[PDB]
Amino acid sequence: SKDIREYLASTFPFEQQSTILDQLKFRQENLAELKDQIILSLGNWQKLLDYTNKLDELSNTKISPEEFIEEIQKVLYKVKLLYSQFNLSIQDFALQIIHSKYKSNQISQNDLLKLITEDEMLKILAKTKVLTYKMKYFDSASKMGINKYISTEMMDLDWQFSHYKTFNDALKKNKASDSSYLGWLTHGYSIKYGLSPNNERSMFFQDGRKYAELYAFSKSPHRKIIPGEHLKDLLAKINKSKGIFLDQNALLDKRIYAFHELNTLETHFPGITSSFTDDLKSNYRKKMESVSLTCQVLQEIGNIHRFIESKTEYGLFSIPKIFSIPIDYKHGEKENLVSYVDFLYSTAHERILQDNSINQLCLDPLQESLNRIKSNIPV
Amino acid sequence: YLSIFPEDREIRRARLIWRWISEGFVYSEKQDISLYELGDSYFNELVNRSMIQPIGIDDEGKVKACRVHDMVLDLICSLSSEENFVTVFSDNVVGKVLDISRFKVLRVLDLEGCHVSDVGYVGNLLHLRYLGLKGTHVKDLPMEIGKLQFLLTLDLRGTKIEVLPWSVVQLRRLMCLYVDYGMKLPSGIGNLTFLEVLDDLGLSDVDLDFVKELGRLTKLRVLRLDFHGFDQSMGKALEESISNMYKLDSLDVFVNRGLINCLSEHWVPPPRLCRLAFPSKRSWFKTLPSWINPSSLPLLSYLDITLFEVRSEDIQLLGTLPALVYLEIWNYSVFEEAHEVEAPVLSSGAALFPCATECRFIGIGAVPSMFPQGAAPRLKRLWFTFPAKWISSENIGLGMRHLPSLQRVVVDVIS
Repeated sequence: SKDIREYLASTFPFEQQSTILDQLKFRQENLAELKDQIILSLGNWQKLLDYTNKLDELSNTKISPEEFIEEIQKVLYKVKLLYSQFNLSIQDFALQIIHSKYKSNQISQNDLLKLITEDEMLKILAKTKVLTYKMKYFDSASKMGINKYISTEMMDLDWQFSHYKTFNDALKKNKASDSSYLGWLTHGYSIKYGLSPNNERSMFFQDGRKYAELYAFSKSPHRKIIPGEHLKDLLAKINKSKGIFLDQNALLDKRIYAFHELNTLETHFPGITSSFTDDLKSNYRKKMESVSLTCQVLQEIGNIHRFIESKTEYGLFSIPKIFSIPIDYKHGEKENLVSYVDFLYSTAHERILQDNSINQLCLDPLQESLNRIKSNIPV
Repeated sequence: YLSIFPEDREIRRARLIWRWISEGFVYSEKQDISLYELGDSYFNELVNRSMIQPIGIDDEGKVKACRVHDMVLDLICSLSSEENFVTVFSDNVVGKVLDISRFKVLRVLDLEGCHVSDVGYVGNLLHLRYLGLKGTHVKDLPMEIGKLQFLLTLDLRGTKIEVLPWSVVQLRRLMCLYVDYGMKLPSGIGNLTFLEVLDDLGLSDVDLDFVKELGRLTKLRVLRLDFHGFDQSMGKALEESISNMYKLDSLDVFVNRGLINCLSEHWVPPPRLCRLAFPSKRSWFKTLPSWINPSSLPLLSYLDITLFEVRSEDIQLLGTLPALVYLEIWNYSVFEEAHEVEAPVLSSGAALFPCATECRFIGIGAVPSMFPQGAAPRLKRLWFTFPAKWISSENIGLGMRHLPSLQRVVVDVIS
């Protein structure tokens, strides 16, 4: 129990993230280091440097809350669209600043909620989350074959993306509907920017009237019994995706894609896919829980493999050079990585069902990941 | 004509009405009507004669779609199949086998719902009238579409085209422009003097003169819009632009999380209005707009208004409308803000709801006893909110004085 729980509380990673078993200098250095590679491309590349200096002086200096919101929205509203990659990091660090000190309550949360509820900020953060993820973790995850096991709801748990935890949870505590709104937005952006590559147009997201219908259902749940037009279609598509998910011989790609949107639309608008008869007959909820635990654990092996291979692939501007992870082996690694992986597998295997149509989604990826990860820890 | 449609699948009435016009069963010599109203009416007696049955209600206050009876399909086939009578119905054989440009003259083209994008050859046919591409996965359309002087329809819902070419302004004749809101219209829209219905016009980050050009388009009956980027006095232009044309029969303005700086308190609406919808429930009017009076717009059959607060006299004023067949009034204060569910008090009047079958006071503290002496003579449906603490001094009653066939309530947690 504590044999590894103590170890995960001591090393450099695994603290910023939450494990299914259950720092100011670090980002200050990255802030300082951001301005180095900017000047090397001066040979149109000056506005980014101006923005970087503005953000650096904004974060480092002390500003009264009555002016900080204006300062942070001035820079954030200006950015619109190798050059492109440097631009995304400009706003990713920009809206990290809000969460950076809100945890210290340098800004009243009432003003923070007032800022976020603006239609611009919601879309901006929903877009920048998927862009930041695809910029860094997608390349590493593509090699392992865990590319299809990247879930929008599950992105907040990675250590880098810890500055969406507050933006979602505090918002949910204070303003219920906007949390589901930005969840819908972020999954729409994820499905549009290649995180879920599909040829057909998405029928659940990137459409204002769909969200309006979902919200109208949310506030008056007795609409599901006798819904009007434009909600027959949404329920029919839910049923079609559920049937695709529950299939046995269906292709893995499109089945996982259907599961992802089904999980999003059921988590953020609860009681939309819950059928009393069919779900009980086909063990719907248990299968969803099994697949969700499978996705969590797959992200866990992904992080473990990235850490073991690093001993930069966490991502550009992710971890600074001084605070990097050295290649040298350590005494505790042998006694605390194999056991950690084994306990993760044991915990996963105890509350995941087995079936002819589920073993390919829960058991088979777990065994494949175990085989891949047990043959490279010494090397 | 429906024999072209397959055996077992729903049929939308809008496509039938448009294609009948396009190929030529609709000709009006009166020049007092726009040959769209009569087409819809024609479909109305067609469904009236019990030959076809209705299914659903679309966003035009009419039947969404229909389905022909199975014993009538073979009947119409036997009547008019062997005699002389192109489209793709969920078939992938198109393109790789059949050649479309080979046909020298053809009246209508409809290939919606397919997964093929090879349309760049529209200049080979000129007698074409209907051009529908709903959900055909078409990336782009040819630049020389303007050659088709004869044109009535242009269907582009659910496609990947991101901007229309400017060579559609030259179209001397055009009736319906089914545009998705995401893609931007070309400028100079005012030259489309014969435009008849305009659906889901994307309207944001647009200069004022384009808005002014709309009012030259004096032939509308439905006008579905939205806006996200000019929440300022720019919309004051379209405020009076909508006032110029006098043939409105439906209208709705989608807009999210903001006060409606679109419709003014001193405005003259078209003398005819039926739908006047507001699909987005996150928006609100400051109060009940002053232009809703028994004097003007006395022909509403649909309200669907969300507003920040429902005053005690708001429902009193709403009850004075002559027809008001359907009524759905929301209460933004109760749901999105911590405000008590106040109970309305309708006292004056005698009839107060001549023909109001549907009434959906979502979030309103309306009570069945609050209607005095049959305030709603028919009221087939009713929704309201009833906090549990209201059990004192004969609040509810529910006298059943007005034969409410069904009726659904919402419970409240407190007390």
